[PDB]
Amino acid sequence: QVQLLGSGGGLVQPGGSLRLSCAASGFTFRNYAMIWVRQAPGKGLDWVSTISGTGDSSDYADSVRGRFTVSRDNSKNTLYLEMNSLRAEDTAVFYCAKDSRGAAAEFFDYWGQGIFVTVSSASTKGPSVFPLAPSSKSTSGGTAALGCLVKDYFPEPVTVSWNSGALTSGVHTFPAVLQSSGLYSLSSVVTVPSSSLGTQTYICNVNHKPSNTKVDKRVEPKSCD
Amino acid sequence: RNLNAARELFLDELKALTAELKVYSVIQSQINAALSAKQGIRIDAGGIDLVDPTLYGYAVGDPRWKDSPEYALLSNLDTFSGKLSIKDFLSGSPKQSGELKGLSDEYPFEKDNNPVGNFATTVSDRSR
Amino acid sequence: AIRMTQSPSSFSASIGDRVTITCRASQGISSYLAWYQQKPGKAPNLLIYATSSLQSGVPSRFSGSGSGTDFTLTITSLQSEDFATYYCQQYYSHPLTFGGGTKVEIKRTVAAPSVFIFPPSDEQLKSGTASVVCLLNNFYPREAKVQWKVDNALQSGNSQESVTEQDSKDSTYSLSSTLTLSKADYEKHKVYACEVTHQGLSSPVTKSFNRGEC
Ligand SMILES: [Cl-]
Ligand SMILES: [Cl-]
Repeated sequence: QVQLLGSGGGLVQPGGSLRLSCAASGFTFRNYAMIWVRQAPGKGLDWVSTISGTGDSSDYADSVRGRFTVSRDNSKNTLYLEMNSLRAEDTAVFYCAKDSRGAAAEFFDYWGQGIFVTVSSASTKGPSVFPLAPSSKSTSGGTAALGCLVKDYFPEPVTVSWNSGALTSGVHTFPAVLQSSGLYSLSSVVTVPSSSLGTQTYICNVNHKPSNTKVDKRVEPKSCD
Repeated sequence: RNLNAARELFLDELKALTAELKVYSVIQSQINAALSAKQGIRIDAGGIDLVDPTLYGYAVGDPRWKDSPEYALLSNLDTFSGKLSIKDFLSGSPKQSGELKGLSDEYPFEKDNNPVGNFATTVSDRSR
Repeated sequence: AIRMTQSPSSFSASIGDRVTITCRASQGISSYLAWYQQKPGKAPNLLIYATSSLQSGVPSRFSGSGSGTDFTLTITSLQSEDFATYYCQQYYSHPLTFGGGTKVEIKRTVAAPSVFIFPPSDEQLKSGTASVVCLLNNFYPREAKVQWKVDNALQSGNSQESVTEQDSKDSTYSLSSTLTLSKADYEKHKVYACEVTHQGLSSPVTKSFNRGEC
């Protein structure tokens, strides 16, 4: 399969540096010009830089010129973006993308999943993970809702999966709300047969990379009245 | 004024296109050769120089070359340096076909998904 | 920069509708225009390149046309999974520029929410805070009114709502409302209730619990 696995993101002080990384597999990387695209929160797509197949040519958006450097390692099949002198305005999701055809940078058939960059003088905070326990107060006939509250973390994002990716059907992971505390909170919920509560195990797997938080929390029935 | 200005505009416009097409014609030649030989192509300063008057029917030193539409087009590209490589031309502005960026200096021949082939396509699309 | 002006910035359509997104370039770009789809919290996907060449694997209900300065993306028979934001992108020259994007939403019939409530975890209470979550599942339209009451006393400035993106199969939304109290407040009162008001309900639905039976 064609894959572009991104990394090197996270939280950084204003003025700080990051090195975004994108590991390519499933195609002859050295024959494809590549781009970096950024997307600020609630905004559209902005081209950041272009690099030729061999890496012997690069172009930059005027706003990052001099302070961002694009580079690539064709033996290791890695694309890089070195980012210095970061500003709040740089806070965004970054995508690497490969040209469809390769010889130049034109239009892009494969895009890596976004790398989160937050530029802020605030500290990292890992989330608490609390269970949203199934009771009859969250049973509607044959259906039970249960979940995980992922509370009091910074910055974005957390990723939530259920039973290690086994359970995707019925899952709603809500967008995070910025609490007044300045920290984020979200819930992930799922609806399941209310007859499964007895027999079947429900475990949410919460990952907050900036804080190195990796929780796996059993969510267990709790009969309320 | 209006009819004659238009007439002059179009005549100039046509000369520009005719020049650009002639350049792309020379570039397309180089590519087609590499494809025919099953070989790679060099489009950098180790490839041909496109600011050669003889490529356009002018002898070296001919003073009219400097007044040619070809020279006009070529010397006004931001990549112009006295010489001009295929890559310089293709990534140079302003011209009517826009710019190609993310171009490499070299495209090797490869049996599968021939780089030179992918280069040929994108240039082909620009020269149309 | 060649500026790409996209219009409209959003619209609602029914399934089966024909829908047209416009992209205007600040100068001629010949045919060097592409279209992308972006489903929420996903990378973009290429739909169309060269103005009207359809990308392998894309349904033919997507078509592109235009020349020079005006470009169109048409979805000839809109489907539930076409809920996305769509961007044009020119590649005539660098810098490569993208349209502002058009957010496509989907009108459907009214669907009422199922309403679930969750008391705060023992574990959380130990830490001095108490969050009460009210979940509204699979409803349409988005507009809903969730009101918290404590010992039958209306709350205010006390809670926050979050809403999912529209489902890809049934085009409904879900919503969380989270009431946050100190352990001190929480333990004063007994009856915690969320009252949901929605077009698909005839009278409001109230889910509630008694603190000390948890
Ligand atoms: Cl390949
Ligand atoms: Cl419907």
